[PDB]
Amino acid sequence: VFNATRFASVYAWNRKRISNCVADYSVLYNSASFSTFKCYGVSPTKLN
Amino acid sequence: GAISSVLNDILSRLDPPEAEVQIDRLITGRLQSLQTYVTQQLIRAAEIR
Amino acid sequence: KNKCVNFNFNGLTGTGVLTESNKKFLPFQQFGRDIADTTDAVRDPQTL
Amino acid sequence: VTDLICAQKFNGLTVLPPLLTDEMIAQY
Repeated sequence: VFNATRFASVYAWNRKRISNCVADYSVLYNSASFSTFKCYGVSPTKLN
Repeated sequence: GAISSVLNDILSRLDPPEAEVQIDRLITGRLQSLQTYVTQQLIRAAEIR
Repeated sequence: KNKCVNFNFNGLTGTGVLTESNKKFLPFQQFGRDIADTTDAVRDPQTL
Repeated sequence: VTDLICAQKFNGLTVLPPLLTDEMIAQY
């Protein structure tokens, strides 16, 4: 979803399902790997 | 006008400065509901008296 | 159960006395409501 | 002339009993 080899185009964009699995979004803010991260519908600290 | 009527959901969802805004909307409306109730009971108390 | 506790089911947290319910909810229903439209009953997600 | 009462008290709506009960009213 994030580290895939090639993403789709913005003109023809694809959708992927995430369900019935554990997701720890704390890495997206603590790890200095991705450029920018900002949540709007929920606080970034209460994702888990 | 708040995002939700449950106060526990606001604090556990919104940021600290954003949660105070959503909770303040409830305090404004819920208070006016009491001000309307106490006004009717006070007048109704005078009518029954 | 049978004690005033701070519960948290599906992220919905609150204060109340948990106890086994005599209500028969359909297979899809999760939460119930009282006259005041506030949470009256709950469904434990792990062990239904 | 005519739980519900418990749901109101849980919401902070306290229904206090009258001081002069119906039995006290009947004897007056």
